[PDB]
Amino acid sequence: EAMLAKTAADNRKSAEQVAAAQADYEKEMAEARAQASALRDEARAAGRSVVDEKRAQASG
Amino acid sequence: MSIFIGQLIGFAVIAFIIVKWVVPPVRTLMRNQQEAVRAALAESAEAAKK
Repeated sequence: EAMLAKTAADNRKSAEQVAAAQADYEKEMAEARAQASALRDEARAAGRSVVDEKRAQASG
Repeated sequence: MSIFIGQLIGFAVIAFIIVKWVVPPVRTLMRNQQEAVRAALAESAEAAKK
């Protein structure tokens, strides 16, 4: 009886856990992508600040 | 002796009835239970593999 119940639980848990592993992969991908986008955004913002600063200094 | 022959013939008839009409269904039930438990074991094994 324990074997049969454990096997039913095994099938259920294996299916849901495969799905969970795939979802976790996608979550890690999304987190890494967001980190990359944030790095690029802040880098370009810093560049814009530098260009504005140096243009203002040249004008002065 | 005569009654011994009579009861031996009666027992032969009883055994014939049992083998003809009782042994088949009981054997079928035993094979059904054995196959069911064997399939349960195999399905547990494949669940563990999965």
